[PDB]
Order: sequence, then C-alpha cells, then structure tokens
Amino acid sequence: VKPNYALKFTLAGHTKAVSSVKFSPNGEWLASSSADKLIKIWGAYDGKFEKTISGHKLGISDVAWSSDSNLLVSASDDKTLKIWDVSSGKCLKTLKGHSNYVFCCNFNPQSNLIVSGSFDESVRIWDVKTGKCLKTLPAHSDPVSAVHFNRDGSLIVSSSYDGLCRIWDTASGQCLKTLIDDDNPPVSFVKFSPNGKYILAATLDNTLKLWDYSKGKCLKTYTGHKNEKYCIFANFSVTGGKWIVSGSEDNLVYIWNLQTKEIVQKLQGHTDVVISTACHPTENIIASAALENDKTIKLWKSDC
Repeated sequence: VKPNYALKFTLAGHTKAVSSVKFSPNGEWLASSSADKLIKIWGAYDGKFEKTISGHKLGISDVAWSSDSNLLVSASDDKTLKIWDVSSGKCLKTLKGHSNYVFCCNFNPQSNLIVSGSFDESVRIWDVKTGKCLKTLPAHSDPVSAVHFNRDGSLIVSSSYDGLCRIWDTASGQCLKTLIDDDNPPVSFVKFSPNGKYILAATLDNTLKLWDYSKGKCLKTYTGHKNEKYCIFANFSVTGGKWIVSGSEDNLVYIWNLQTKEIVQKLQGHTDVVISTACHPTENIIASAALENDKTIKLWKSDC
C-alpha cells in the first residue's frame, strides 16, 4: 500500500520565503509564516485565503496553534514571540527575553505555556496568560532548531546545531536525557511521536532518525532526500497509512513507509527548497511550503 497524494491547490500571497505551515487542531485552518514578516490564514480544505496577521518587525521562522485553535504564537528574527487572537488578528502579548533570533515555538497541549528556542542557544518557557518568561533553560551550546512538548505536556524535546537532542522536565526545567551519537552533525529538527515514546530527529547529514530516547536506541532511519543546509520540518502522517513526511532541498516532498523505511512517494511541483510540511489532523491532506524562488504553499490529497 502506498499513498497517492496529488496537487489540489496552490496558495500564493507571501512575498518572501515561506518558513512554516501548520494546520489548526480543529482541522479548519492552515497558518503560514514567512520571511515577509506576515502570517496568513487559509482554509484547510480549499485553500481559500482568510486573513493576514501583521506586527513583527522582521521575518517569522515559525508559528504554532493553541489546542482550542483560537491562538497562534509566532517566533521572529526580531527576537520576540507574539501571541495572536486568530479571530481578531490582534497581538495579545509580545514575549521578550531572547537575545537573538527566535527560530521555533510551540504551545503545550494544555496551552497555558509556550516553549521557544533561539539562536541565543536557550530554550524559554513562557506563561500564555501573562506573557512572562517562567524559565530560561541553558539548553544548548549552539542555536536551537526545534522545540516540542509531548502529548501530556510533562516533557519538552529540543534540538540544536551542537549535535544534541535533549529531553527536559517541563515543571522543573531539568534535563532528563541527552541524546549524543558518535558523530555530531547539527540536529535541524525534532519532535515526539504521537504516543510520546519516540522522537523523530533530522540531522544535516541528509538523514531522519526515529529514536527510543529512554533506551538511546535508533529504531528507524529515513534517507534519500536532500537536507544538508536548512532546518526542514518532518511529520508523522497517521490519518491513513503510517508514513513519515519531510520536505527536501531538491524541491520535493518525500513520503516514507514508517516501518519499512522505503520511499513510497515523492511529490513534485515546488520550485525551491521545501522547508515545511504539515499533515492534516483528520484527513489525508499535506501542506507544503517553499523558499524564495517559489513563495507558495501547496495542498495535496491522498486516498490513504
């Protein structure tokens, strides 16, 4: 069994590279962020433009949705994050504290906390209600590329150019596990698996790895794509067959069988690096976004 993702819509509007795409947890919306300093909201099923959200002073690297789909948080080169009310488009809070570019962000599932990572090498944990920084973790010795909470919010995972992944207890901010290989290329992406038992990590050695972080064992490896420079997001696709999905520096979306590690589809259409992909929470739909030769988001649909 293999998927048959086909292009359904191309979403144009951004005027520089598109950095991140995320489906809302209710499935209704797609949010995109860009080097053009803007967030755009689009209908998830037909790609219909909904609104533009503005206020950052420099490019945006990432966006993330609250669990109730009512808030977004964005991470900017302007050294701040902003919390946005999606309905009004208004900036509710500006999160100040990082000393350089903020690259990545996420709400916890509870959505009372935001986690962020920065070029400044720290991971910060922020109170959503007040906008205050609760903890600064001395997380890494090089830029932080990704941050993610697990399903119950009790853990955070971070990746860095220092070649490490680290697992942090949310409440205490203590490091519970450091994952360190024999060689240490930059770790460009990480997230927990749906069940929270594994982490999926990308390295700038053109490789994605699935790890049991408790046991420190690499269970699966996914290769054949191009990823030596950009911090490209990956995903577990779980609405149909169980796949791994990633963008690639050869302008394609790659899809792998999670168990066999075989490449099952390569989606062709973008004209620049595919830096972000997202999988819809209930339907077999992928959103992909590309850098400045392209500037578009594509929506793809499969029967499985």
